[PDB]
Parts: sequence; C-alpha cells; structure tokens
Amino acid sequence: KFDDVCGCDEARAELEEIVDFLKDPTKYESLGGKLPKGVLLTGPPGTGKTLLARATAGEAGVDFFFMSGSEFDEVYVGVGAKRIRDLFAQARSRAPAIIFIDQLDAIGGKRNPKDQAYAKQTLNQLLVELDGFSQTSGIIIIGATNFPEALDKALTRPGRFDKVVNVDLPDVRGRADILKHHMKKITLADNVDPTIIARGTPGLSGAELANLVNQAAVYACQKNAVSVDMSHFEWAKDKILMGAERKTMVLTDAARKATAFHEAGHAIMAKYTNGATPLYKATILPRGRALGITFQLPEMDKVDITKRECQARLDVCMGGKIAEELIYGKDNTTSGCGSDLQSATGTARAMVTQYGMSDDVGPVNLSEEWESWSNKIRDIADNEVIELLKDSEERARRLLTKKNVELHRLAQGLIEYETLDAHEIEQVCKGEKLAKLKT
Amino acid sequence: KFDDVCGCDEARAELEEIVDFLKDPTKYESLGGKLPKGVLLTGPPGTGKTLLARATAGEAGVDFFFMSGSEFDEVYVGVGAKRIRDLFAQARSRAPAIIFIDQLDAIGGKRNPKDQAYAKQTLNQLLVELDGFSQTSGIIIIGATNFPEALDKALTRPGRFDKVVNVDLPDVRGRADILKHHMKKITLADNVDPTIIARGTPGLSGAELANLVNQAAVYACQKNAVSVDMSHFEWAKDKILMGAERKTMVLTDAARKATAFHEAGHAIMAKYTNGATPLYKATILPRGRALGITFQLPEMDKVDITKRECQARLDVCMGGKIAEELIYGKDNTTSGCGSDLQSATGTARAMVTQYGMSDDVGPVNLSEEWESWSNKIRDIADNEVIELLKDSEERARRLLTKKNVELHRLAQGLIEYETLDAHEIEQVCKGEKLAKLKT
Ligand SMILES: Nc1ncnc2c1ncn2[C@@H]1O[C@H](COP(=O)(O)OP(=O)(O)OP(=O)(O)O)[C@@H](O)[C@H]1O
Ligand SMILES: Nc1ncnc2c1ncn2[C@@H]1O[C@H](COP(=O)(O)OP(=O)(O)OP(=O)(O)O)[C@@H](O)[C@H]1O
Ligand SMILES: [Mg+2]
Ligand SMILES: [Mg+2]
Ligand SMILES: [Zn+2]
Ligand SMILES: [Zn+2]
Repeated sequence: KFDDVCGCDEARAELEEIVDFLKDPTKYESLGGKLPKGVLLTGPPGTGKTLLARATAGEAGVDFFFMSGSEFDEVYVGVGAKRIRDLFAQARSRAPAIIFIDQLDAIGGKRNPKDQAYAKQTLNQLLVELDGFSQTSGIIIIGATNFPEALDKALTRPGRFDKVVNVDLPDVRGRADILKHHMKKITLADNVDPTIIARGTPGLSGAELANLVNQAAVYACQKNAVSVDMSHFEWAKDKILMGAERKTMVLTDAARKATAFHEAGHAIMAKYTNGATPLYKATILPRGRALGITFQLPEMDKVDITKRECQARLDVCMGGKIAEELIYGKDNTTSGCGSDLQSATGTARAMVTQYGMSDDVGPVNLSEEWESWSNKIRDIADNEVIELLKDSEERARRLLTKKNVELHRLAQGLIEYETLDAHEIEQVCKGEKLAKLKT
Repeated sequence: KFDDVCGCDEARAELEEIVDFLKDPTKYESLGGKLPKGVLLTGPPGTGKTLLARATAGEAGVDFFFMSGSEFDEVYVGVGAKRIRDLFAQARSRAPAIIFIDQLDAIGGKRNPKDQAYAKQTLNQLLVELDGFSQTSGIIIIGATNFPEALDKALTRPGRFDKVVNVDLPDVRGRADILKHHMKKITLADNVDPTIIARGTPGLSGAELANLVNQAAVYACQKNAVSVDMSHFEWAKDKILMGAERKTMVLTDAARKATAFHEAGHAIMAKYTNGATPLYKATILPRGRALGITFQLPEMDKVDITKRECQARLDVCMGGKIAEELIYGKDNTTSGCGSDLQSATGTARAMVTQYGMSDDVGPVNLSEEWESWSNKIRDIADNEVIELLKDSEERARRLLTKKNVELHRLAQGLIEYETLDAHEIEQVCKGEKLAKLKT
C-alpha cells in the first residue's frame, strides 16, 4: 500500500498519478492526455525504489511482470534478445500491464563504437520494443537503478522513459515519518519520541532506520523487558553509528593507556578547534574493527562544506599522531596512526582539486581526467596538498602543547571509565567526578 | 503519413520522392533514371527516423517488411545469415518491396582483424544479398542508426544504400511546426501561441516536445481545468528544463539566505556582462537535485560562439563563488562551487585546445590525440587555461564590487519573492515593488 512509503512524497505521488490514471481514465484523459510510457527510478542504495515498485504492484490492479536486470544473458549469443521478445510478447498479450525491470544497470550500459558486439544485442532489442515500428499501447514500464549516468541515452529518452524520478535520502521530517511508521507493530512504552531519534541520526536511509527499530526491539526482548524505551533505541543507534562493542579481549595496561592518549588526542583536538563538528561518544572499548573511536555527530545535516570546516576536520585527523608523539617521544610513534592519516589525505586533495580552495593552484577543476593534465600543474597541485597536511600538523601540536592539562585529565578519564558522553567529556576536563561506575 | 512529420523536410522530401517514384515511374524513367537501391537514416535519438519509416510504409502502397538488427543471431551458428537469406527470398518472391532493418548498429559492425571468426557471417550474408552476384531489381532497403561512423564501409557503399539521409534536431520554425502538430489533440484555450514555446525550448528533439505537450495536458486535467492554456505549457516547460519542484523541504533561514546570495551572484554576472546570454528566470526554489539555479537563455540559436561570449560564460561561472567570497569572507567558501568550476574549466579548454583562441599555444588544434603531443606544449596550454580562469574570476570580483548595492538588493529580493523573472529581476534591481504577493 502507498501508505507504507513514508517520506519521499514527490516520488510516491508521481507513481500515484499513474495508478489512479489507470483506475479511472476519464478523470485525466479528458483534455487529450494519455498514459506515460515509462517511469525511471534513480537513487542511492536503500531508499524506497523497490519498495515503491512493490507498492505500485500492490495498488494497481493490473497484471504486473517483474524481472531482474540479469535474468537475460545466459551463455550463448542472442539469448537475451529472445527473452525480451517473449517478455514483451506476454506483456502486450493482455490488458494494460506494468513491467518492472530491476537493476537496469545490467542491461543499460551505453554502447560505445569501439568494441560493440553480441554484448549490446539485448539493449537494442529493448530499445526496439519500448518504441519501435509497431505502436502498441497499454504497457507501462518501470525500472530502477543506482547509477543513472551509466545508462544509455536511447533508454532515458522520452517516449521510452517519459519521466525520471529520483528517490534519495530523507531529511529530518521524513526521517521522523519513517521511524513513526516502523515504531508501529512493536510494543512501545511511553518516553518514546521519534523526533528525538530523528534529530540525532543525520544521514540515514530508510533501511537503516528500520533496522534500527528492529534490532532495538530484539534487544528489548532479550533483556526480558516488557516495552521498548529510549535506552534501547539509543543503544541500537550507537550500534549503527559506531559499531558493535566487545567487552572482552583482555589487554595490558600500557596498551590501553596508549589508546587512552590517542583518542584523548582526537577529542581534545576536536573540542577546541573553531569549525569542528559537535562531539559525540569517545570510547576505548574495541567496537567494530577499530581499537577505540571518537565519533562526531552533526545536527543540521549539511550538504555542502566550508573551508574552515575542512581545515578543522584536517586537524582532527592528526590529534592522535601528535598526541602520542608528544607523550611517548618521537621514536615511539606506532603505525596505527597511518590509518586515520589515510583519510586526512583524501580531504586535502578535495580541497585543492575538486572544491578549489588553494590560491597557488587556482579556481580550476583538476579532478576528472586527472591523467589529461600535464606534469607541471600536477606538481604544483600535489605540493599544495602536502603543504596543507603539514600546516595542519603544526597547528595541531601548537594547540596540544597549550592544552596539556586537559589532555592528561581526559586521558585518565578514559582510562578509569571506558566511555564518555559529550558533557561528560567537558566535566572530566573540568575535574568534577561523574555519577557512574569506575569500571 | 507524411503530413505527420513536421520539421526535417529534406529527409521527408527524399522519401516523398521515392514513393512518388513508385506511383508514376514515367515522370522519372524518361531520361533513364532508376530507383535508389537504398536509403539510410542517421541522427540523434528522438528526431523522427522510425517515424519517417512509418510514414513511408503507410503511404508507399506496397509491401513493407520490417525487422530489427537484433531479430537475427540466435544460439546456433549460421542462423542469422539463414534468416537474411529467407528474408530476401520472401522479399524477391512478393513484389517490388521495401525492407526496413531498424537498428543497424547490431549487424552493421565494423570488420577488424581481431573478430572471433563467426561474428561477421550475418553481415557478410547481408552484403552478398545487397549487390551480390545474381543481381536483380525491385527491392528497396531502409536503415536507421545513431552511429553512422560505427558502420562497416561496405554497407554504406553506393550500390548498397545509395542515399545517406540525415535527420537532425529542428531549428525554431521546425519546433513551431512540431508543437502545432501535436496540439491538434489537446482541447486548447485561446492564450496559446506555439511560437513562444518553440522559442523557449532551444535544443529539444521532437519526442521531448511531444511529452511536453502531453504532460501539459495531463497537468491541465489535474487542476479541474477546461482547456490547456499558456500557464500550463510554462509549467511543463519549466519542469523539463529544470526539474520537479520538491515543495516539501525544511530550510534554515541561513541556508536559503546563502543560496539567494549565490544565485544573486550568477544573476548579476549574467546581467551586466558584455556578450553574456540574455537572462531568463532565476529562482532558489529547490528544483530537482540543485538548491536553486539561474537559467540563461539564447535568442537566435546560432551554432558558432565568439571569444567574447566564451569569456562571458567563464565570468558567469565565477560570479557565484565570488559572491560568497565578497559577503561571507574568504574562509566561508563552500563546496557547492565545485559544480560551477567543473563547467567553466570545460569551456576554458575549448578556448585553447580546439577553438584556436590563444596566443602562446597558436593557431593549432591540440584536441584530437591529446595524449600524442609532447610535454612542453601541453605545459604551455594548461598554463594558458589557468590564466584564462584566473583572469575570469578577478574580472568577476571587481564587477561584483561595483554592483554591490544591486547584489544585496537582489539577494533580499530572492529571500522574498521566490523565483523572480528577468523583467521582475530588473525591477528588483532598481527598487520597485512587484505586482505580486510575497510567499
Ligand atoms: N519511505 C519508506 N518507508 C518505509 N520503509 C522504507 C522507506 N524507504 C525505505 N524503506 C525500507 O527500505 C527497504 C527496501 O529498500 P529498497 O529495496 O527500496 O532499496 P533499493 O532502492 O532497492 O536499494 P538497492 O537498489 O541497493 O537494492 C524496506 O525494507 C523498507 O523497510
Ligand atoms: N519530426 C517529428 N514530428 C513529429 N513527431 C516526432 C518527430 N520527431 C519525433 N517525433 C516523436 O518521436 C517519436 C518517435 O521518435 P523516433 O522513433 O523517430 O526516434 P528514433 O529516431 O528512433 O531515435 P532512437 O533511434 O534513438 O530511438 C514519435 O512517437 C513522435 O511522437
Ligand atoms: Mg531493490
Ligand atoms: Mg527507432
Ligand atoms: Zn586516530
Ligand atoms: Zn553556481
């Protein structure tokens, strides 16, 4: 049912006019309008594309044929074309039907006159079937895909795929709508306000919210409880944003002290730098595949990114290296740092090539066809990148030398306790002990 | 039939005169002429090729066998050639007939030394059947392909496919004729002038104008209207040129302020810049996947582009980031500007590599085989491009320095009054008040 697709109102509409166009044509086809020959659905993974298609097949009332985009090419030459001829043959052999081909990437790759062969023999047959010499009517076709630009230009033409519909990640309102829908059919308690969960999950799809509610319910029943409450939703939310924790893996005191100084370094570097994102939990329990992680959670779920925020992030990604390099001396820096060091490099490149934030290079886009530029401009670009990185390192140590006391105090805070909230990090920096258990 | 194909009157003339040959040969077989042995049809997607094939099949008054390039080549070896032999056996058997192999991209592939010994058997049979040893007369063949150069050289050889006919995207008058044709099924109002819309859609094929009319009609019938009128055509044309409207979005006032300053920058750089394309409406309502777009629009749809107009395009691309720099200081530049830069760089390269508009590079075409020139001239070229872009952005920055008052005036005129129009933009840039409510 179309009510099961909460959020993405435009896409649900733009299939819903097709459905109610089928149910009573004369309310729409009076002035000469007629059925659209095809809807395309594009967007990231896990947003509601296949869901919307299953809802259209549920509320339409006409015969609905579905196939993946990979059930065509078995191992000979000309087997896919035969299966499209028989697919549309069965399709037009009855009333106005709908034909949902899912994963349209697998037969939608654009044909390029360099090696075109038996490979593109299925696509040409689909093209001749959608809009060919013999004009049939009544057949609608719906196809989904993660990759709109890989598709041919002869598929995305009007007359074959009349309208294009993009289903992407929801915002806070639609997000709270999705949670309100999945908080049904679970024995909630009071205390549960889905707007609160929606404010704290920037950048989650529908599949991840629904998974949140599900494993929160299972965790509720496994504690022998009676109703689901904000502690459970908070737990599962942490299991999605950070990773499953592990209260095992016995390890020495020198190691856990070292990690305490590493994550202490990221935290202090991220809490006193103008432009950094707001802070979140900062543990040393090995959760996920990492040995402790300082997570940051935005609130206004931005789409763009300024320059000060890029430099602030670029400084957060080195507080561990500079931290343990200021405590344990220089010849004792380990090799774990390199991992997060990796990510810093990526940011710096986007600041120079794509986004255009270096005055020495210019306001030019060296990003795509990086291999077409000469060697001088790439020398200047890469030199600019490295200058950004080491400048950020210098800022980081200049700051961690004047915040030494908060560094040690917070290190002991992470070594006595295992985790810390945000304001718990603040008070542990100030020095007032927290109301909880020293593990 | 041939009156249904509005625009591309040359191809229409060729096929009209072929069918006119099949009507009364004596007007043409006096001086000894004989029919063309073949007509090929090339052009981009959606420009009316299969349509002309339908017209000639409908009016030729003789048999008309049609197939696709993919209805050959099933599992076993030598079945495609077999089907071609039987196709021309039926063709010879029936009458003076016509044969339409739609989508010749499949079987008309280029021959090369590295084909796997069985790919080009169908093609070779098609060649020994068209102008082989046992010559005959009475069979005409028509073919359609998007990729004329991707065809073998023995299919295009006169004797086989005498006439190479070139369907192409219409000009202004052609679009007027297409719209006037397709509006004959729409219950129209009296405020409809297709010349306006034809002047509004510079670059659309015939199919896109078709479903433009269709969606305008269907939208007219959603609003409980009585006749499709000009505002509806405006709605649908805007939908196709920019995308859906996406009414339901939560927008912090700082966000939509910053956006209004970005498109304010583009609009001013396109307003007072010599040679820039005349300005159409500039909105900040979140259309499609962009958060606001200023949309320029030409007048006389020329194909050439002078050097003045090119530099105008570069400046129009730099105006946005220059706006954010002038208002929010330099550190507060976002990453949305990347989508601007990526376009401008493109134009810059066309000014230097292929259009021949530089002084140090020369009057030479460095475009084709870019990877084959030396490393010195590519250094010179890329230095030239970088200089073009830098000079562009500095011109933009002092232009927006002189027009600061109008910049704030139009930014505030966009935070209020969503989606101004060009005339309305000029009224806002002086201080008038618009004859319409605020949102
Ligand atoms: N708007 C929504 N309302 C309710 N549930 C949603 C919504 N959007 C997504 N979901 C959840 O997402 C799941 C289906 O995801 P979907 O199949 O749409 O992803 P997808 O677009 O197919 O991704 P991929 O193309 O990578 O498979 C459902 O189980 C559903 O619970
Ligand atoms: N010149 C025209 N006059 C009227 N209608 C047109 C014209 N050109 C295209 N159309 C519309 O386009 C449709 C068919 O387009 P056509 O099949 O010619 O594209 P095509 O040449 O096959 O492109 P492709 O080969 O990429 O599919 C028709 O249904 C018709 O409504
Ligand atoms: Mg799916
Ligand atoms: Mg065609
Ligand atoms: Zn780290
Ligand atoms: Zn822009």
